[PDB]
Amino acid sequence: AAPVTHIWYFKGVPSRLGYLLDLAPKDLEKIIYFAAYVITSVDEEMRHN
Amino acid sequence: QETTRVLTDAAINCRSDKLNGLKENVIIGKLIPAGTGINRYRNIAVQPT
Amino acid sequence: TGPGNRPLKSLSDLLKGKQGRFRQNLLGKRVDYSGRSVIVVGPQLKLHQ
Amino acid sequence: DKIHARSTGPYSMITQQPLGGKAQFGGQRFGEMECWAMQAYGAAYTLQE
Amino acid sequence: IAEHPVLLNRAPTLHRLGIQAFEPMLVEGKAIQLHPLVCEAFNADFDGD
Amino acid sequence: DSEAVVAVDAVSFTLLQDQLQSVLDTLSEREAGVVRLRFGLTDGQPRTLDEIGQVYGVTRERIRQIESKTMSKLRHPSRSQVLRDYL
DNA sequence: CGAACCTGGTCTTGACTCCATTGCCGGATTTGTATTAGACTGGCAGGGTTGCCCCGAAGCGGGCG
DNA sequence: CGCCCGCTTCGGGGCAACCCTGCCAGTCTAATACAAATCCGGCAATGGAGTCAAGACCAGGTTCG
Ligand SMILES: [Mg+2]
Repeated sequence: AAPVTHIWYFKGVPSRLGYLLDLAPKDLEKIIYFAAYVITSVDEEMRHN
Repeated sequence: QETTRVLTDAAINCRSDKLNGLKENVIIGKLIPAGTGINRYRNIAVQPT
Repeated sequence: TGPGNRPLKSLSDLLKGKQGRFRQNLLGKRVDYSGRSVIVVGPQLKLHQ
Repeated sequence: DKIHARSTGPYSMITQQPLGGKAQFGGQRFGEMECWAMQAYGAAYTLQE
Repeated sequence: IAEHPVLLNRAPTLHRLGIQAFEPMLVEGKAIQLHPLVCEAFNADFDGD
Repeated sequence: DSEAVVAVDAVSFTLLQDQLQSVLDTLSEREAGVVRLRFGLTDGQPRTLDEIGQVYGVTRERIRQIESKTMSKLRHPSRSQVLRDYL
């Protein structure tokens, strides 16, 4: 009822999700266990106006 | 060795096994390609002169 | 953990280690038409016997 | 206590291998080093059996 | 039994000559009578192997 | 695994099928046909006497006579000697 | 030479019997759900104790722009 | 004037002979009330399956004038 990350592509060394998104593994474990948010997208035009 | 780590990056690269080694044919139950399993010997026809 | 503080054997633990499927059941298998006994020396036998 | 032989006896549950030990019938463990010896002879057919 | 060889293995199979086939012949008692010259090949003494 | 194949019962059952087919082939065509259709050897579903008489054009009672005769015939030791040992 | 005889299969009629097989039908049991009104408001918890090796990651000292 | 490239320290995972030979791990508000599900135990709709007993008959070796 809600998606899930595979543990093989997160916790193994080196973290393949971590390389694919260029996130540190500390950041990755902080995201995918709901410890910290992540800004998935942003605007530019409304941002500057 | 490292049955986890060897497996996952093979799965990332979609790396296709070719079944031409020696430990492969032992696993899948085919004849090994060494000794009496190569095609120089395995296709011998025998006829009685 | 399980009851009695036993770690539960997950999916990766069926392949990891000596207890994994690879080295315990894929490569080496128990064979029928087998047998076993303690040996004694046979100094009247011939070399092919 | 030590002699043992089995032509066809019980079989294991998950994988369908023969069992092990004199208490059951069981067959001798045809492990990895036996497999390397059979490959080193070049006997492919016997290893396939 | 006559003219139907059997494979003899002494565990562990350190090298290629750890498995050797022999034509059997029936012998009373309950011990595998073994030729005295292949004991170096198996590296087998008779202290209960 | 007690649920697995005993692997001598399979070859025993195949040899029993062969011996039973030989013993049924000692009979005639109507007799072996009536026996096979009575016990369901051909399909696993044993049809009953009215269907057997329908495929044989006769009464179910004639089929009962034939089945009684064949069960009398099979109970002879001349056919029973190579089948008693299969139980 | 011809006439009956008794009896095998081969088959038919019709009556009798007996048991599956639903179909209710009423009751028993059993599986799931709801509901308790004084007040209660952040856990117990040992495996860790190797050796060696490879490697990824942090962190700081070092010169540096 | 402030600012980051190599040791350097630390975490951190993988692996370290092969046969036998075994054989089964736990506890704290406790209940009602009910509705539906479902089992199940027993007569009655059969209806079809099986069964006995008599009989119709050909004709085929077998018995007789
Ligand atoms: Mg010794």
